[PDB]
Amino acid sequence: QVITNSSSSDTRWHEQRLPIYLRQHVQQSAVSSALPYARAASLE
Amino acid sequence: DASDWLNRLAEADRQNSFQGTFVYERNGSFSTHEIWHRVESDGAVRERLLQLDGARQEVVRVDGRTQCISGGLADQLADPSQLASWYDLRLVGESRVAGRPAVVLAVTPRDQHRYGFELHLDRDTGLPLKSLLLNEKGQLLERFQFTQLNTGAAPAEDQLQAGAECQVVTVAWRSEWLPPGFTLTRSFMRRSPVTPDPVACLTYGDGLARFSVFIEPLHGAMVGDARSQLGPTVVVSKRLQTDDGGQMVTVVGEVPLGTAERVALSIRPEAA
Repeated sequence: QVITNSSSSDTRWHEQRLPIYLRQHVQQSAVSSALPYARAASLE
Repeated sequence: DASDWLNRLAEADRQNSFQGTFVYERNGSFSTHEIWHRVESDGAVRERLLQLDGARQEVVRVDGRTQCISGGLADQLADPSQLASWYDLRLVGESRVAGRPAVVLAVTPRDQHRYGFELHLDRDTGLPLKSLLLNEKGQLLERFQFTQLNTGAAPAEDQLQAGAECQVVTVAWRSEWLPPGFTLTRSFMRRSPVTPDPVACLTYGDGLARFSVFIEPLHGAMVGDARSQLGPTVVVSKRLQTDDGGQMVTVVGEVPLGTAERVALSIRPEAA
């Protein structure tokens, strides 16, 4: 979902990192209360 | 009074056993879940959550403690008293949700740096029936809503037992700017998903919204901005000029784009 941006060098760099950091934020927020769980479950 | 309803909300989860089904929706995802919530005689909360559509994602909690959790929710796992300072809390009327009478609370930001909520609270118990996350223009970013809530009678013990997919289970950086009411929740180190490099993590919250900051070394590389959005969750990455090769600062959370950007551009190394 990486926007983007405009540089194939920069897209490849960010695409290997941003999805993982996104997942970490949402998953950790769910374990720290049904709404946070639901956001985590919406991933993938 | 909205303050009183939010205090009742804060305690409703320890004073009520219940079972129910709810939906969660954002741009790009719609899903149904079931919850079983038992308050034991000592006041401990035992809770099971199960996704009803698609994969059987599951978590079981005993008070704060995750007893088991399915793998797809765990692969990246490493108090409303002050809320009125940053949000205006307003009782705006009455509603009906899942066939039950509710009160409507508007939780409106007192600045541009966070999102507001429309909260529908069950009249009989104070439990949340509906939570709508709204942006600055009043547009819907996410919907959390019960379709049935069965209160009073406690879930039977068999309903609290999960299935097989439920698996039994100082950073030298700071922000120079935060929106009012946000405070550091936690800081820790992880490793880059790609390289050997350590990545610093800082997490922040105001009691309602959370965001996380990731700081990753660039080793002199020319890598530019990035941004992304997943429903209410924004992602912004901005390069930070440093004397150690530059860093990429990524901010992820349920805050407006401009807040994540301003945080990302405000991250600084700690000085001796």
